[PDB]
Amino acid sequence: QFAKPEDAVKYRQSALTLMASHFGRMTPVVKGQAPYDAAQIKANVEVLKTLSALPWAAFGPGTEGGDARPEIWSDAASFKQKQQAFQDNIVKLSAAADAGDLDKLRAAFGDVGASCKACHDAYRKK
Amino acid sequence: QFAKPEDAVKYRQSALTLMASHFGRMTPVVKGQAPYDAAQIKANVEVLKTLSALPWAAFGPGTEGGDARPEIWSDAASFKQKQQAFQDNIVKLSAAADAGDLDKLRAAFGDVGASCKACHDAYRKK
Ligand code: HEC
Ligand code: HEC
Repeated sequence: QFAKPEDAVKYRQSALTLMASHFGRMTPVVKGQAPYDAAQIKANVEVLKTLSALPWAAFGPGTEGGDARPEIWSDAASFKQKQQAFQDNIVKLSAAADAGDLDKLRAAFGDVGASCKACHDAYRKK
Repeated sequence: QFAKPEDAVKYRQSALTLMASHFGRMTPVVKGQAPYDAAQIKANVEVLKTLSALPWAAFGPGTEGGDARPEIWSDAASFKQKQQAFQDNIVKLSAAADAGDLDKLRAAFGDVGASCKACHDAYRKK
């Protein structure tokens, strides 16, 4: 759905802005600095789940640009792995939010953060 | 969830990038230039429905900036109307996509476009 490589870049940086907001806005709740309302978090995590599947389809062949390292494309199986791993971690977050269990949520949340960071360390330009 | 006014602006332009892509990518299908696969459109419209509720929460008080006219805030009831109208039009698109009826989809799609444009004409800076 992208007329030019720039349009895919702009889409994926857009989608990652939204995902980072929907994940990071929960930080105060995971830390106990903000109140935990199960319904409110369940809802926000559903939003995050839909957003978390969107960036990956905007690294199609020929969308080099942005801060994406070229190795996303020369090692596509490994990049595919990292994103499936991250998406599985979002499943576990969903399950914790759907269970309304804050301890489970905080552990899920740390696993999700580690997997964001694992991918950036291999595939996002310093 | 926004530390500064700029963060809300950046979030809402992000969310509208995504919504414009998920709506506009259907244009060739509504026109008959691309094939109509009901399941594929049903899915994309679900994505669009979640995305279409996201921008509105990022025009909270104090997030002036971007190409948002100040009248979004001095006339908040009317702006609220326009967005509820637009979101209702996305419900009708959903219903057409869920029914797998292309004629209904094309009509829904035109109604959705008109309501995007109606709001821009009143509240988006030329
Ligand atoms: C690969 C499997 C990744 C996973 C998992 C996550 N991110 Fe990511 N991120 C990735 C790339 C290749 C890039 C660069 C994209 C480009 O073309 O520039 C990024 C970028 C970001 C950014 C900055 C983007 C911008 O606005 O230009 C942010 C804020 C970001 N990523 C956040 C983020 C979060 C919160 C994640 C888990 C919840 C996450 N990323 C996972 C690759 C990957
Ligand atoms: C108000 C009720 C709106 C509705 C309905 C739609 N849009 Fe919108 N749009 C609105 C505003 C106030 C703004 C400016 C936001 C800012 O702070 O700059 C916009 C902007 C856009 C943009 C350009 C954004 C950018 O990347 O900076 C686009 C591409 C856009 N809007 C598309 C769009 C579509 C496709 C809509 C219906 C599907 C739609 N908008 C509805 C206000 C409103």
